[PDB]
Amino acid sequence: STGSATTTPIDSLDDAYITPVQIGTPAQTLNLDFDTGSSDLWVFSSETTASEVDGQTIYTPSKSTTAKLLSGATWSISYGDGSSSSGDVYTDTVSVGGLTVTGQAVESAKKVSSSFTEDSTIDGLLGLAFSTLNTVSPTQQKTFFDNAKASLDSPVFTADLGYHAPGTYNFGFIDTTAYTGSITYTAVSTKQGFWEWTSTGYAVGSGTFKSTSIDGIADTGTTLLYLPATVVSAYWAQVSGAKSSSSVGGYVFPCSATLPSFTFGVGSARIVIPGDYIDFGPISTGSSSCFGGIQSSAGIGINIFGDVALKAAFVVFNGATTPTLGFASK
Repeated sequence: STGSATTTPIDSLDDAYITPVQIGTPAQTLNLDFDTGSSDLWVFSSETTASEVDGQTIYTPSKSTTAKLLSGATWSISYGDGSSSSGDVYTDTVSVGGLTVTGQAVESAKKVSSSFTEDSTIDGLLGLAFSTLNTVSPTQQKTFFDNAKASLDSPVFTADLGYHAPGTYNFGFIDTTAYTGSITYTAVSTKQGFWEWTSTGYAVGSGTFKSTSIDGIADTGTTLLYLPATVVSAYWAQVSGAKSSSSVGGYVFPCSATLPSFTFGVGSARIVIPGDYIDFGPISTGSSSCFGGIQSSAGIGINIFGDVALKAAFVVFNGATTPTLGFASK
């Protein structure tokens, strides 16, 4: 089997991407944030505290003939941005772009933090990291990909995120028309439950490539590119007027400046992030100060190849017995 679904930016800045997902019988379609940095499929629901729902589409298990309470199961998650949610668990039929899993754990939110409430466009998350990070207790549950894997033509999914445009998540096949050149594959460590890999270095604009190992995660659920402070400083030093603002909480730059590209290494290959991808617009409406899309990972404790980086590539998440990551230009 295979599946193919279009993923759409939630706003004009590509702050996140939503993908339609069918849950239950008859289908209830929710727009979920596909997140390769976490491993819970959770949704706004009929059980979510009313004051914490503000425009989202909810899953109502009682209206699904295939929904079954996973008795005694609870879940609770906190994300790197300080957001959180928690609740109980059902199993139900879940389909993504034609690909169907029966008995998928669908984690029903009883509580969500303000960040989620305030984002009317995201109805929940669909985690695509390794199932070892799944928070369901007492019995850890498998991700949608893990459950689908054996049925897939090939045990892979791919992320092809658009710049200010829709893109595609595919399951079970590699669309050879979707990228240029070849796909370069690189080793993955699953020891922390992430799609963790080591970039071979970087360049800033037309500058010479610096060979240096950068360990980080491929995370579709994180907006920006978070790299070591040395790397980030070298980038913004090439932008006139750029500075790190403690009050804003990262690097900002005058919107009149031109941003250089940023290149990162995948083995001997190179992915180029165009300068425009690194512009996340005014810090506040009407401001001439713009927020940068490359920020320091210092104090996160891990480097994150988020959407800024990933949307410059066609990315293969290979869930073969020994997982790997593939990157191609497009």
